[PDB]
Amino acid sequence: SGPVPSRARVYTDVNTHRPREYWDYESHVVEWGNQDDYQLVRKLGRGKYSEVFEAINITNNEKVVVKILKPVKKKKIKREIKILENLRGGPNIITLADIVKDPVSRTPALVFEHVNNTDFKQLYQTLTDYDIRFYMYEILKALDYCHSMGIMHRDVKPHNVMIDHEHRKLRLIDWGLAEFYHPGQEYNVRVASRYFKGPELLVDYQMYDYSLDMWSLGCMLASMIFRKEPFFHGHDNYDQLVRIAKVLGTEDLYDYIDKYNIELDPRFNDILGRHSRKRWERFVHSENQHLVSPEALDFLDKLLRYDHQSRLTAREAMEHPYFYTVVKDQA
Ligand SMILES: COc1ccc(OC(C)C)cc1Nc1cncc(-c2ccc(C(=O)O)cc2)n1
Repeated sequence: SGPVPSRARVYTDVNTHRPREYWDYESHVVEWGNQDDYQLVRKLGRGKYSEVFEAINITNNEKVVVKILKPVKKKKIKREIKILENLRGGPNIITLADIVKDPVSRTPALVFEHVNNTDFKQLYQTLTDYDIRFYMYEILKALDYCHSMGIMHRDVKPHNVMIDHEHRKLRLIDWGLAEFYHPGQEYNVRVASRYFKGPELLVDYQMYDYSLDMWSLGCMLASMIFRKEPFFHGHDNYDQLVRIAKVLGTEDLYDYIDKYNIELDPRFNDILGRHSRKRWERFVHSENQHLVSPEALDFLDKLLRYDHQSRLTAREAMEHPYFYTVVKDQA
């Protein structure tokens, strides 16, 4: 009767110690700027719930990015906005500069700093061992910050990392699925891209936490060092867990579901089976070898765990030997 509760190991009570206004985003009143300050230059991209454009702020002639929202519940808009305001000035977090509405179509639009983002296809082929370490460290700065500020991103994946390679500059974007961590709270598991979903989402364990982001970071790392995009290539949410089980093995999977008393979907009985835990060498080849080191594999192994309580925290990850070269060079 019932699954076993879980609390974050770190930053557990951080929102509790804050004024209510910090996390109680439904009570946030939105401060609207002037839509006539911005002229759209060109469309940059389309999304599930948004279209993005380059624009000009005509008052200062600064380049800017405008995310025009497709219709979504005002609660979810206030969440993204609140989270972005709370995180403003944090390391490698995209800056929200303004918020406007078309006066006619009443469609809201978020205005962001511009990053001169480099071709993601072109970039993720040209990356040295050192680059991966450097940018991974940069992402962890953002994740430790937002986690320490009581926020889970819940959509960490390469499309949500903007890199200006020229200036060695990284920004974590798209805070539209982000949520405030409160101990006890049961969250929606229908979040994140399939290939980056953590086991807790896949087995429908709802009392998850910041450590979700650390799984998805692990998925990113794996694809970058092994030059295999995506690393876990499931055909759907069920086969996604199987693709994970064929690598981390089923023994730790069933220990996980046992520890938390998770009612496993019966559909899984058929497809999951029995699989051994593989070693990482099975993914090392001559093409990717220059990216792979003992340090990288040790690090990766400690992100990619079924049990969310057992994964590295962002701060622990930043202290790992994989990053010694990077930490020395920063000071
Ligand atoms: C050449 O620059 C681009 C080409 C395509 C593109 O596609 C988007 C749909 C990701 C974005 C950009 N550039 C930029 C530059 N600075 C910021 C952003 C940005 C994009 C999205 C978000 C968000 O979803 O919160 C926040 C910021 N985006």
